[PDB]
Amino acid sequence: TQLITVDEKLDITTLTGVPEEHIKTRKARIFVPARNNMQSGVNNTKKWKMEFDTRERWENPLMGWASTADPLSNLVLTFSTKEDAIAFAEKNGWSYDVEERKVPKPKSKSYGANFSWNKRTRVSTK
Amino acid sequence: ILPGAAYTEKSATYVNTEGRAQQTKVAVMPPGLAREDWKIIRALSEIAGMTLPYDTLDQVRNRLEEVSPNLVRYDDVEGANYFQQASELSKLVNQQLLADPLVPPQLTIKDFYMTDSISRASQTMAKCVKAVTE
Amino acid sequence: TSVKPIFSRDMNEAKRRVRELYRAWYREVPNTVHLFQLDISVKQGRDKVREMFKKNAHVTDPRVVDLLVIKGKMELEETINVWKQRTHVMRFFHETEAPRPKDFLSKFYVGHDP
Amino acid sequence: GVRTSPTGEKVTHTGQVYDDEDYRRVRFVGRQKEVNENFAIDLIAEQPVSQVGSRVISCDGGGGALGHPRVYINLDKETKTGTCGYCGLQFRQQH
Amino acid sequence: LGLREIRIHLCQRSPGSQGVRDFIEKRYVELKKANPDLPILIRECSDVQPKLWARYAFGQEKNVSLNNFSADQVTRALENVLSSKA
Amino acid sequence: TRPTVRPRNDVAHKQLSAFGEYVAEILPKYVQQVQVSCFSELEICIHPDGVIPVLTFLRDHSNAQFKSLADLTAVDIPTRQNRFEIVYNLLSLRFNSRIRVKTYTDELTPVESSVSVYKAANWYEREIWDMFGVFFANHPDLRRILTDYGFEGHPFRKDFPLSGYVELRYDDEVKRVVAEPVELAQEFRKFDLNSPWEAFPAYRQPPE
Amino acid sequence: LHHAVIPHGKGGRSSVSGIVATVFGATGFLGRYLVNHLGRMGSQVIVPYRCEPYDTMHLRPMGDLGQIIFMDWNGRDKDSIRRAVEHSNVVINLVGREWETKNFDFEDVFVKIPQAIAQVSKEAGVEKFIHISHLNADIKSSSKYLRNKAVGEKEVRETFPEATIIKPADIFGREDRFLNYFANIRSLGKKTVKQPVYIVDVTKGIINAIKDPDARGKTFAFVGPNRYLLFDLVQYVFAVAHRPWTTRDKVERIHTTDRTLPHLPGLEDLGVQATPLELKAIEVLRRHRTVQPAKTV
Ligand SMILES: NC(=O)C1=CN([C@@H]2O[C@H](COP(=O)(O)OP(=O)(O)OC[C@H]3O[C@@H](n4cnc5c(N)ncnc54)[C@H](OP(=O)(O)O)[C@@H]3O)[C@@H](O)[C@H]2O)C=CC1
Ligand SMILES: [Zn+2]
Repeated sequence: TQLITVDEKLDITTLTGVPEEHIKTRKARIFVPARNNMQSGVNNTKKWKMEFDTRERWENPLMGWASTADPLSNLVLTFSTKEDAIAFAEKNGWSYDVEERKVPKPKSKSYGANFSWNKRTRVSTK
Repeated sequence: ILPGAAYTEKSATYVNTEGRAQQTKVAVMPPGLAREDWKIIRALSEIAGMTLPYDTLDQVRNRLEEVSPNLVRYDDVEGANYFQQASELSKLVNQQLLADPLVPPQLTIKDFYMTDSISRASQTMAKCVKAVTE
Repeated sequence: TSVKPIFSRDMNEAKRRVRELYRAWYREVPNTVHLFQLDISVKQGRDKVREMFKKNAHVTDPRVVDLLVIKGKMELEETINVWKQRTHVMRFFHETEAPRPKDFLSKFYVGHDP
Repeated sequence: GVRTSPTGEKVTHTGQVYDDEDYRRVRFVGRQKEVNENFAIDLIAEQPVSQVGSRVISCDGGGGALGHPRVYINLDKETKTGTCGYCGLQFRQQH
Repeated sequence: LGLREIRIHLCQRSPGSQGVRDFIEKRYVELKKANPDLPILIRECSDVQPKLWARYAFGQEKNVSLNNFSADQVTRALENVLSSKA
Repeated sequence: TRPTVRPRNDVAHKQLSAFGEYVAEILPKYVQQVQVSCFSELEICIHPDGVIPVLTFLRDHSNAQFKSLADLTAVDIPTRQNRFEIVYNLLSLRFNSRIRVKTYTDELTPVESSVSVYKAANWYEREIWDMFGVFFANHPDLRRILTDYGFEGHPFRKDFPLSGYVELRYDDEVKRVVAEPVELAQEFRKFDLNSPWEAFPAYRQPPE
Repeated sequence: LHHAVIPHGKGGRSSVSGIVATVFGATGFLGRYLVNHLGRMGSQVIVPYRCEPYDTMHLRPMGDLGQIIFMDWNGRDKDSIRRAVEHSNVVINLVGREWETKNFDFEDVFVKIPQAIAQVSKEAGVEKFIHISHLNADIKSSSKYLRNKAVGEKEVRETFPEATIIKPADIFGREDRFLNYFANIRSLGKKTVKQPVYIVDVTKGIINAIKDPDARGKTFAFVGPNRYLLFDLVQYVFAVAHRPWTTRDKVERIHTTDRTLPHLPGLEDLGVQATPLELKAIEVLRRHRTVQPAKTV
């Protein structure tokens, strides 16, 4: 046979070594990151990311540096699809929420529409 | 005075003018001893001996779903029907229109920059007002 | 849903392996208290073993408990063969760590963590 | 151009000084608060404005490749000088 | 001690909410004319099962499932809520 | 494209393509993909049930003789359901060549240990146990090799944080080095560096 | 409350506890464990030291960077005391000698220096002041230690009216002079009754007295859970340690029974479970090895 049938939910939380505080009190956010509106390039909007809720950052009394106590504060994960991210968060016991991908809707462009005979879409200058 | 969290300092449900529920995320934490707002009200309920049946943000949102379930379906506009029944109920008591003309409280760009407590504390908005009033 | 097993074909072989690992740890606790010259009792060390076994007591997957028994055997080999120092044995007893706030009100008083 | 707080503490060129009720002054007890007493904002004001006969001037900070990247400053405003964004030197068209 | 508000959750399109929809199109108005100072919050949503929430005095809330009712059954459940006030 | 561009080696590309076809047709039971990179490196991507038969082939076959195990490697790729990618870099001193043998596993499926083929693997896959949590069946002494003795967690998994979950300090009350939850006096500053523009159009993936 | 002294973090080494503590006598047995338990919260700890700076080295790993500030002080110099306490929100006194010296007798160590510290801490605006007397302090005591410590307790109470005064009975620990005295004496058996208290219990009580606003002006008595006769306590010390420097004032104090003060609050009123001797005496006396427990009264 050499194959067993495990009909249970996949759960590796006892094997990851993550302490309980950072399994059951964390909210994973699964999202495609928004395009930086300083720029027109879209190559950062191609993958799904997983991040966590930001915890407390405070001021170091000596230097004024940003002291943290959150180990997961920099943990950003990359996924090809939404279902891979959902499956990875369910496998690790993370409570998650998913934002759907926002695509830009197809616009209707026409250079001649800048010079219409009777429509408001004339450009006053060019 | 109970120091609370601002919109950048809490994961928090806000519903816009079209009924779409949306949630902020925590960007930074509230300064000093300030706390998240329902945490303050829930701790006040526990001090008063009338402890409200939620402990976490998800349980507050379960209560929020119990009062109206649209408040937890994010980026969704639930359509509201029944204009006819509201219009029939509006025909009951005939209130009289005043003779005052419809004047909005914001006529110029001067009135735009300071409306809430964050904008009134804003030095940039103060410079915008001083720049448009000169 | 047909997966390759590690050691156990089902959960009963898995419980057999959990049980033998618990027997080996239970026998090992007095020797661990003695030769690491710990400040705990043998009963307190066996309580910590029972606590660590009950911590994983909700798992229903045979492969996950096979890996838990494998990692427990590894920790046991690191304890019998004196590879751990006293500090690695005493890390199960979070003694210098101050107790965390457990209820809502004290977590409200100390900060922002839910 | 250093001044002093009423606590007796030197204000840095940023403007940093601890409050009187701030406990973090205790790190300077028996020791010193190291400030630099050559304020760059006070030294770049001491430079003379260069009167040039052109409309666009170039600044590299001097020294050629030992200065900053070479930028071009327009001098069309006769109200105000044209200041280099790197070194802080300022220029005026002589007409 | 007494009823304070009523909350009626329903769907716009689900057939299990249809009788509840049949309640609001016909019988809500003379309900609201009968109870002018009682807030009867109608909340439509996308995929919910129908539900009647009855908040009473001092935070007490009773909970009636209006799933697959006719409009007569919604009328009877709501008038039982109005007549109970417990 | 002479001075600054790397010169392409077409002879090695053709020879490694021919040998990749050779291995793919001698062993069709386990070979899934065969690829040759543009810088002439052959990869045999196999099924994990053929770890021993493929590696025994390349070690012992008279046209392969990959007698040396250069390196054994895992890669965590969390978007795959078989997230761990086990990499066998092999060296044939007879034919002066290198091959790469790649397979996969998830957290719970064991990979067969290759200590019977290459004894060099005895520590390498042992490290793959310590760094990734990949269990290796029938390893002689499988245990941790790099982490501390009480270390929970498999660090080179990409869901493991950079600083860990614990940090040590000496405590003079208990007269002992103790482990506490990690608090950084300065947080590691995550830099989002990736440009929003496409860099390599030859690697463009087809959209959804 | 100032913004830099608002507590932050999760209570660890890099956190901010909001406690700025000037701990006089921090280089001793109690100061060791008090600075260890303060600096593990992220507290600013001013350590004024009299001794060689080498003898303060063990206090340096006890906190994050800049969290322990070492400065010189003299007991007969009020200017150094003001230099040490003027930024602190709590001042703890631990200055003590078991024996009198040529330059410092029991009145200088227990009356003059605590009154100087409490007077300067009052006139610097320090919120909290914790003083450490002894449980057996009395004006009519036979030993000069307990007489001068009762006088100094009275003067601390009258010059800092909101001082938390704490009475430990006989503190045992790894660096004590209670179990290490009996284990190295190898003076006799009398009718003396004692309840010794463990040092970590004392330290947790002091930090809970810092954190509790109800502990201002109180007089606590830190005692152990089990009272012992002196004879079977000494026999238990010799039985655990596997055995078959002093003065007459120390002899008068070992032969002085630990009084029972039920009207004073104790470790239970600060949330401290007093650890018995039977758990910690093996940890203390493991050093002295080259057991049926003692009978409680
Ligand atoms: N079992 C116990 O130890 C008990 C102790 N107490 C009290 O608790 C306090 C601390 O006890 P403990 O740790 O054992 O005492 P220690 O003798 O171990 O240390 C006392 C500290 O006081 C300092 N000190 C002593 N005399 C002077 C002085 N003249 N000027 C300046 N500093 C001085 C010492 O500094 P340096 O290192 O420079 O000498 C030392 O750091 C004392 O007040 C003691 O009376 C009360 C009950 C029981
Ligand atoms: Zn310049």
